[PDB]
Amino acid sequence: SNEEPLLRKSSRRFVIFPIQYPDIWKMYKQAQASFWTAEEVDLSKDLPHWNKLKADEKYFISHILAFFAASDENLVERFSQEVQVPEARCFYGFQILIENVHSEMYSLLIDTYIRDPKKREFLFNAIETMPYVKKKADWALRWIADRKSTFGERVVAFAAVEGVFFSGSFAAIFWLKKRGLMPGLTFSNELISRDEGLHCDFACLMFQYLVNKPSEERVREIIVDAVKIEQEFLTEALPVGLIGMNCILMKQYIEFVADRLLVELGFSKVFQAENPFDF
Amino acid sequence: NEEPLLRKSSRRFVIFPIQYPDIWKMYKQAQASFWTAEEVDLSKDLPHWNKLKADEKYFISHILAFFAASDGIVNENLVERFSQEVQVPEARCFYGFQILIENVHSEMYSLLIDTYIRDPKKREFLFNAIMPYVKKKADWALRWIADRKSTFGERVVAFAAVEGVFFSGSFAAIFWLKKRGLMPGLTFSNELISRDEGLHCDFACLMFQYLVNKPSEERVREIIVDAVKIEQEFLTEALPVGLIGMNCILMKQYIEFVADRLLVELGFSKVFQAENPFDFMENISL
Ligand SMILES: [Fe+3]
Ligand SMILES: [Fe+3]
Ligand SMILES: [Fe+3]
Repeated sequence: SNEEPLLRKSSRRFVIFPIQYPDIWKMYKQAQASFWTAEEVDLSKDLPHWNKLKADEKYFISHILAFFAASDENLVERFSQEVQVPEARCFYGFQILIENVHSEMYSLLIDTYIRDPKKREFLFNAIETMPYVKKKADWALRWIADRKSTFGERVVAFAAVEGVFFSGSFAAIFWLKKRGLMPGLTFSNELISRDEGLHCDFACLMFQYLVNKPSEERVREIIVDAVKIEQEFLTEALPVGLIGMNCILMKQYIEFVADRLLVELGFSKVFQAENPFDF
Repeated sequence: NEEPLLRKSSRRFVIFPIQYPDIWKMYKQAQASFWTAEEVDLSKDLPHWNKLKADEKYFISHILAFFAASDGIVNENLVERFSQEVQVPEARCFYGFQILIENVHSEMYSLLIDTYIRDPKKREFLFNAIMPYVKKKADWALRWIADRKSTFGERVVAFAAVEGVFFSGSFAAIFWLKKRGLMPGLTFSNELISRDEGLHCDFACLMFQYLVNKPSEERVREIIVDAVKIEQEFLTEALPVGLIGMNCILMKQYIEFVADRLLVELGFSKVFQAENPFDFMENISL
């Protein structure tokens, strides 16, 4: 415990400055710089684009949005608490605010593309009833809540949640951007994916200051495991084919993105998946 | 736990249309007052600081040391309790923005110490007072907050007390420096910070409203006055505001005037009946 700089009770500087971890602080300031609120996203032109979508297209989009809306207390409680380094706590405090902005944003999008209130709950009944939500909740137990959960495991899990889970949905929404549809959804999507990446990178940097890093095998387990989940969700459950994407290519993007994390965490690739997408 | 503020019945998937336009308004209001430390120019202060007297510098530096050591702990109370315990989405959003703001506050108090306190006369000797104020505070905050015996209702009040009152004295002390026209940076950031704490006090009072089981006005009163008592001991004994040319009797009054204003806000009766002694306390940005 005390053997860890990030957890060491002696890292809670007197107040703060002057900064001791310039790298961690730079990320905080970055976050601070990319601050934004839902209101900033213009949803004015969207409805005409929405109505130009085919029935199967509207089913896929309205569903992923709801899944986004479903996902959202790892950041709030554990890491903004266990880590003692002030620079890091400033970053987590900001990640909390932003996560809430993501939620307002998704609610806002659903609320305008789906006017009928009864349709909204017909939509969420299906959602909180599906596999991706449970298979993910269960995954969080085996790696975040369990007692044998070392701090290094949770840092890895954390980086997977931000970088591995939902990576496919961002890609799918990006895919629609190439077809030039729904400006407001696409704009908020890059804003949110940028934030997620920034969060994925932070978790990495946190991993990097670790004395007690878990085994590469243990890592590979959390990473690919979650890859499995993300993969079946977009291949089998909410087939990306529904919007004209290639079910197999998606399976490969997710794998590329996962290798990228592993290599970002210092380890070596395990899928050897090239990036299927050009965007 | 028949509390609508703590029941999971707190929304599911889609937060609109808003159920509590009440809290939501404050969240938007909070978002609208977003600011960062780098927006406060401290480049005219140092020369100002130098022209100050031994006691004024002693008073100012210590007040900042106390702000410093506190604002950053006032987050382990939000993060680990109010941001989680509460289920109403609207409130969760507000507490999230408060957490951020509180951090900007610590940055500012550090930037200020770091700019006025030349060398490590600060980390060494300045900060060995962490003084009965800091102590009686912990006790106060750990008997009405950190303890299990304490309900959620009491905590909200102990919350509004740490925000509305616990440092109301120092904000006042700095507005005094403004009256005197000293330390532009320090005084402007105090305007900004005090406006935030103000919003944060109001919020707790709004939460209290939604509570269904409010402790007894005899309990809501035991917390606030045990606060006033600590605050007053601090600014009239430990660091007499006389150091910057202020009237102690009057500062003891102002503190009381505020504590009352907090009581009325939580829908109760005054216990001092104290008038506001400082005419300069009618300002801009508040
Ligand atoms: Fe995130
Ligand atoms: Fe503060
Ligand atoms: Fe505050």
